[PDB]
Amino acid sequence: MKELVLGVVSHNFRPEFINRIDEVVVFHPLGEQHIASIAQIQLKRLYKRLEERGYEIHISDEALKLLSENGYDPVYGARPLKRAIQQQIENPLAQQILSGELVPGKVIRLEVNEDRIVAVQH
Amino acid sequence: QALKKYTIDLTERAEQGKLDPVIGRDEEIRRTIQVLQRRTKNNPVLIGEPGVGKTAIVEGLAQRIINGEVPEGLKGRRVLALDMGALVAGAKYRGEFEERLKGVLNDLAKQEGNVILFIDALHTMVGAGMDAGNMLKPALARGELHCVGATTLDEYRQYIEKDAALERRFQKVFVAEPSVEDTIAILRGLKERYELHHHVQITDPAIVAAATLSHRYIADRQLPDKAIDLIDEAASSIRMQIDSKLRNKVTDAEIAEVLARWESEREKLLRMEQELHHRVIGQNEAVDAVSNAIRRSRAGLADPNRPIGSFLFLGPTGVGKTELCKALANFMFDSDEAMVRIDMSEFMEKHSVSRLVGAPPGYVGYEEGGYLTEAVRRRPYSVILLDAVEKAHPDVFNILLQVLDDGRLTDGQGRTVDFRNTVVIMTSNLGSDLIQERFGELDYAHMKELVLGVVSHNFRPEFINRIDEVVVFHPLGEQHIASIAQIQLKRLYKRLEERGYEIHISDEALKLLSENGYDPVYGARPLKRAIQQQIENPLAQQILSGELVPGKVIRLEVNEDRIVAVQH
Amino acid sequence: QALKKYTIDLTERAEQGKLDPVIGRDEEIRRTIQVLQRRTKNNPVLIGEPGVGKTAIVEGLAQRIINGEVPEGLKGRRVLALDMGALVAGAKYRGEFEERLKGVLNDLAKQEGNVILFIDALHTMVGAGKADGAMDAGNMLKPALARGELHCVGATTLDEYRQYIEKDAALERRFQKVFVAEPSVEDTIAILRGLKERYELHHHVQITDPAIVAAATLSHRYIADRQLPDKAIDLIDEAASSIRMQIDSKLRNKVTDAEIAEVLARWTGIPVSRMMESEREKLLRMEQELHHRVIGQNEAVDAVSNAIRRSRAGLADPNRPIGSFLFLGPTGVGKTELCKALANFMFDSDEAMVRIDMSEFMEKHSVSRLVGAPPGYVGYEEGGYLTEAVRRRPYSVILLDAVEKAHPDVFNILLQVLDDGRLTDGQGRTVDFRNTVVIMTSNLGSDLIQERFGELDYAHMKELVLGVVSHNFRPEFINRIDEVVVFHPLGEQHIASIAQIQLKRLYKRLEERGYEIHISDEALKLLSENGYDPVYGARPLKRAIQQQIENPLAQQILSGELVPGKVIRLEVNEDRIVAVQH
Amino acid sequence: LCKALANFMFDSDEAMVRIDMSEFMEKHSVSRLVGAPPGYVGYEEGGYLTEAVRRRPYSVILLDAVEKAHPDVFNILLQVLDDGRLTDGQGRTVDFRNTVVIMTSNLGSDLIQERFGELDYAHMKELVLGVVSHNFRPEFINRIDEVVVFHPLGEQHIASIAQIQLKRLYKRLEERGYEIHISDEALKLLSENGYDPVYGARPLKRAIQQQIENPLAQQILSGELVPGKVIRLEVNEDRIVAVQH
Amino acid sequence: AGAKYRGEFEERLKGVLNDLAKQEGNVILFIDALHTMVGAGMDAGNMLKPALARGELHCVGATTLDEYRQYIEKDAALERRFQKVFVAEPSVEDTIAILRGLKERYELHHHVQITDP
Ligand SMILES: Nc1ncnc2c1ncn2[C@@H]1O[C@H](COP(=O)(O)OP(=O)(O)OP(O)(O)=S)[C@@H](O)[C@H]1O
Ligand SMILES: Nc1ncnc2c1ncn2[C@@H]1O[C@H](COP(=O)(O)OP(=O)(O)OP(O)(O)=S)[C@@H](O)[C@H]1O
Ligand SMILES: Nc1ncnc2c1ncn2[C@@H]1O[C@H](COP(=O)(O)OP(=O)(O)O)[C@@H](O)[C@H]1O
Repeated sequence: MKELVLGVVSHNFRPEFINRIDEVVVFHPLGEQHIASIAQIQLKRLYKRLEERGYEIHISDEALKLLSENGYDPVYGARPLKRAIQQQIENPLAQQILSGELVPGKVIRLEVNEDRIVAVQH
Repeated sequence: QALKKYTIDLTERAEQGKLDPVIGRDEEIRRTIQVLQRRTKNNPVLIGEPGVGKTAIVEGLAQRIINGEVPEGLKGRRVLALDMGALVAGAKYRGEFEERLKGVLNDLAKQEGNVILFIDALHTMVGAGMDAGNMLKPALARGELHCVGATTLDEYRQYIEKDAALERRFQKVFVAEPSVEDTIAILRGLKERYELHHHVQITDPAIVAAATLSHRYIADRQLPDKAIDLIDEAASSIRMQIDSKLRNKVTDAEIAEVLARWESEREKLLRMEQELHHRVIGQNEAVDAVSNAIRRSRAGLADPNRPIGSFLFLGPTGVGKTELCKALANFMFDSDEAMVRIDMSEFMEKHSVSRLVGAPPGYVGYEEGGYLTEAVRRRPYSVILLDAVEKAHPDVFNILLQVLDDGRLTDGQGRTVDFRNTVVIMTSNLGSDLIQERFGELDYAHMKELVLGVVSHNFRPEFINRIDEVVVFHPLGEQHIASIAQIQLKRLYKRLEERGYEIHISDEALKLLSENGYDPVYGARPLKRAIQQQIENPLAQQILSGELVPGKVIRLEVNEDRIVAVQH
Repeated sequence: QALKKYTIDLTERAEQGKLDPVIGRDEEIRRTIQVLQRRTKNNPVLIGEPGVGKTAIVEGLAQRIINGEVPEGLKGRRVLALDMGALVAGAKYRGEFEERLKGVLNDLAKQEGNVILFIDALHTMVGAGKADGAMDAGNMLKPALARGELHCVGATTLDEYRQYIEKDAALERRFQKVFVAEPSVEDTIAILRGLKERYELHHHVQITDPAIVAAATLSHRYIADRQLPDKAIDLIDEAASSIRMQIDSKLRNKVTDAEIAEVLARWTGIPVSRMMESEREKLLRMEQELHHRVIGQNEAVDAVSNAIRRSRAGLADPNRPIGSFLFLGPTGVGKTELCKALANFMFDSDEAMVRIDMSEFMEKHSVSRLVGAPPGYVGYEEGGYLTEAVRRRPYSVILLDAVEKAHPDVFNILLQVLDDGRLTDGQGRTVDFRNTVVIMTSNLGSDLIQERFGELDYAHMKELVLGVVSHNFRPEFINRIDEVVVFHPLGEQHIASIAQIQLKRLYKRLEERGYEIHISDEALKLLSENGYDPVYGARPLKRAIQQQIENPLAQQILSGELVPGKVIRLEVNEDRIVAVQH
Repeated sequence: LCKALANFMFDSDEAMVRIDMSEFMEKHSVSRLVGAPPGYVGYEEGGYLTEAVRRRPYSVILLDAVEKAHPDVFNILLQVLDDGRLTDGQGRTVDFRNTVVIMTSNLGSDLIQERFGELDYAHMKELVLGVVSHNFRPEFINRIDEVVVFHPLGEQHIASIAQIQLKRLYKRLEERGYEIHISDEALKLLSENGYDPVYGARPLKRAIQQQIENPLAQQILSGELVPGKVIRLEVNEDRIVAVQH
Repeated sequence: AGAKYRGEFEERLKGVLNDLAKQEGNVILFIDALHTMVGAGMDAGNMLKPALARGELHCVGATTLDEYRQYIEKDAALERRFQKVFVAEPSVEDTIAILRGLKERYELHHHVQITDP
């Protein structure tokens, strides 16, 4: 693969220009568990943003599997997962918070529907 | 006077005789007399590269005036010279160029036209912010101006041939660079002045040696400027050698010292087989063929409209084919950097030709230019490298026939790209297994003839007609490629000794390194990358942990299947 | 006063008579007077292309004022050549230029309608006082212009008019356009007959009046740089200085038309020079000199000899080029050799010419490579290669080789070329091809020529190959050809003579190397046996000479075998050719 | 005919706007007739055409070899023949309502050499106008006022052309100084040596060129002829030579 | 600093140049920033240019290659009195030797000591 893409860049560029590269390196699509780990990272920064808002959030691992099965295809990149997170978490959450409903202090548990994600206040 | 502000009298010092006894360039002085003795348009201009003695032309005209060697209309004149570099650099705001300019014009109107002015850099007069074409162009047509212009043809047609009204007054006088023998004649006219200055003598064989070597090796400044510079600085060096704490005659040895610092040509051409085996092992017959072709090109019997040598290369790639081209460029002209690697694998169409030679105007790759010819224009003494020439479109071979016939090639942009100073290397691998499988005990010549017949059935016969010699590039054995791996280990140890580490090796480790990436099908660079990736990566892993110390003996001892580094 | 500081009285100079006699220009001076006697916008501007005599119109008007040959309203006036450099120069302070210009304008109002103002370089008056927040001269003159109370006279080039005045319409309508055309030949001869007295008083020499009419005639025909009368005046002046230095340095005392031709040939090198007996015996030995390099192929030598003689003999078709040719023959019969022979005859060099091989142009759009690219596109500011290569040195030879390779519609360009010698590059200026020779080569009926050059006349062979050419080209294009010639395969005697020529240039280059070398005629016979075929001609002789001479001889020179001064006979081996050292 | 128009109208042969479409073989060169649009390379130079009609409006536009161009260049001339206003790259209009627009082509000259006989002028104009309708669009050809048809030149016209070219030859040679006569039979040799009804008048001219000027330039450059002599173009059995009397 | 007239600073410059002509080659001068003498504000560079082109100047210049290339080489008489005498950057070891030349200077000023490692 490195040899063939090196031939491709040789079709693109000067030949001895790309000899001066430190190394022709390859980035690639990624596997299943990497998606779940980086989704946990994005959930962590979401927790940080809403803790700076003043809100504290618990998640279901079922909801993590819902995210990992909804915002998934290696064929494009990461940001389908990012806007899947964005939509399916924040949009009901922005519906609930600007409603003036969520009192701080109560745990924002990311419960699930059959497909969607619900935040409750018990 | 305002003449005591920006003008220089040369009839002053020439009446004193205190200028250069200018010898040569008589015809340019004659045409200056032709323009200056007209009734109108009496402002000649001198055209040439800077440093051709145009100031000396004006001063020699002044000396002919003082000597009375001029006709009776040039007499009583005063040679003047105006600055074009202070009328603008002093000019802060509106009208300080023009104020000084009109002051000069009126104070020369007091002089009543008995004054000849010099002006260099006529291009500077056009653009200074309007400025002076609109104020000298009347005096250019009034005839009361007696200017002497001096610039170069390229700035002349870039700036000055725009406005034809400025063009119609000045009269072009081409002052080219003088020859080596004209330089000899001028310096023999000026050896007396040097030897009366430093109270020494001058070797005239060292003069002609300085002229020849200054013409050959250095092209920064030109004749006669560089010869004056080298003679005066070498005379200064000899003067310091005399007055340090012994010869008065400056020798050509000091000329060569100031030449290289501030001769190995002919026998290096004669010993070119040893030169090719200075860095490349194996391919002895190919070395002999290349060296004989180089010497025959330097023999001076072939066509002066044809290049150094026409070549086609065959055999297994990567074994040192490119390395041969690198060492050939090194001991041919300079170094390992005058070469252009070109894959003919890409070019298979008509717009392939439009890429490689040059686009027609109005199209996609035009001032991006041709892939070959622009790189030739940048490096006029190089070696042209081609790769997989069998993968070319057939009309590219018409361009190749133009190369091997005329030694020149009009690009898409429309100019001349000379080829009589490079080496056409074209590499292929059509008769690969004919040489690889029959490497054993078959000669160089009949294998060459056999694969020559094969490629004759492959390529065009008129194409390979122009080829001087096709070397074989027989597959090197394990000992030659092992020795090349040893040389790579030597330069590796050289760079690590630049880093500063005493490093040894096991011979079994050397055998395993030689047997990492040995392959007759691909080339030597698999062995290179194999040894590279095996050694280099765990090395720095051991280093930056804080294990290795500069000065410790590092034997590359073997593991069972690996190589371990020790610190002893 | 302020008029003394910044204006120059031309009428006082013509009162001293220190200005040039101006003859002609009657409708131009009359319309200038008609504009100068008006009520609003009195101001004529001499739009004329650079160097047709525009300053001299106003100078002749000043002389007609001094002589009193004007209407009564202009008798006693003063023409003041206004200076712009006198006004810009002293003012880096704010308002100091406007101070000067307003003081000048108040003086011109004070002069009660008696001063005619002349402003040379009106385009210098446009960008005059352009300091940061400053009026130019336009914003200050512009009141007094269109109240009629200033009698300005402009004098500008037409290209300066477009950029510097038509960009500013306000000052552009304040004047009155006076087109001042370049004069025709006969009136320019009349003007030069007027100006003979000045140059006779200057250089103390005389001028042939046939040399004057020849200078005007050849200047209008051949020089395309400058414009009349400027180029002819410069011819006469430079000839006068040349005659003055021929007398004064080390013969004659006048300026003949041969001196005009020598000036023109020194300036470019179009061979207008009269047939001196060296040149004329050279030209009568045309075919003899062409067979000093090209053996055989007599008929094209005859045709091109005829064409160049008709060119040099003053029988040139003054619109078509010198010779519009077409070469036809099989591969390797020295067509390019004949073209290099013409270049060597004409210019003492083979590659003092332009060869453009049309095998490079197998696509259509390389038309734009040789004629240029339009405004807007990429290579606009460079020109076409062919047009520029002519535009430097118009007297040259334009060679097109391998004409069957290109697309058929490249040859509308050469329709223009062989109709008038005119070609219009991408910037849009004409390039005169009236001093060019166009040679086109192909290998169309090479099978037919190799088949039927025997047992056939030259004429019906030319007929049949012309039929083949009409199968190839357009009927428009082949009408433009002066003559189509037919080549033929050579006999072995021609190739032996070519081998003799190669031995001559070889011995020349080896005397340059410094070796006295001879050859056995048996070796010449072996070389004639080697590089011979009727199908390909002498390119097999080229490669045979190449290999069997350049490899062993240069190999033995570098072997230290060949000592200079030794007689070196190139004798034969059993199958090869051996050098000896005797 | 167009240069004769220039000679009548301006007392001058080569004073006309000759923009030959034989360079304009692409849709590109519309730019080089109406200048580059703003921001591009030769913007401040304008069109070649609209500048040189803004200088002198009363002139002749000449478009020789008009069919060679890419067929959608003529839309410029849709404007020129509808109103005679053209808009170059600098936005301004150059008013062509005094210009004399002339176009010359040979779109059916095989058919015109084939059938100018045995058909009248009207049906020939009809059929060649059908051919031009196959080569142009109805937009363009509806603008042209008169589309004439030209026929080739028979022997009388060839004799007249030979006389005019020998007039300009003698007119050149008068400044060379050699008043030369001719045999009246030599005119018949030129007619019989210049006659081919498929190429018109130029083979006549180059036959005149060869069969007169090559002995003439041969004998003048021979060091043989002195000015003022009565010189005649007497014939040989096949040649025509110059004699000195 | 001691001049405030257009014709007193220039008077000083003229008098010093006449004294340089008077000393008859014994004085070998140095002036750094020759481009600054070109543009100081008749500017002083063009005032000393007669002392260039009269065979009297024994001065030395000092600048960057940019000002020598632009403000000097592009001038004519200012070119043909000089060379491209290039000041090199020294070595690290030469720098350490020069530091040893002036270690004691800084130590005696600041009352401290400097270690050679
Ligand atoms: N025929 C000659 N006799 C004596 N000295 C000569 C002759 N030709 C050139 N020189 C010297 O060659 C040197 C060339 O310097 P310049 O006159 O400055 O060259 P240039 O042609 O004027 O170009 P630039 O732009 O001024 S460097 C001077 O020192 C001249 O004195
Ligand atoms: N009718 C004429 N009679 C006499 N001399 C003439 C005549 N027309 C032009 N000349 C001369 O032609 C030369 C050039 O004409 P000028 O007017 O000086 O040039 P110009 O008109 O200023 O052109 P530009 O704009 O400066 S490029 C002068 O020497 C005039 O004397
Ligand atoms: N009559 C001749 N005189 C001199 N050289 C000739 C002649 N005929 C052929 N040659 C040689 O043969 C080659 C033919 O050149 P060229 O005219 O380019 O061939 P082509 O006929 O294919 O155009 C030349 O390079 C020349 O060396």
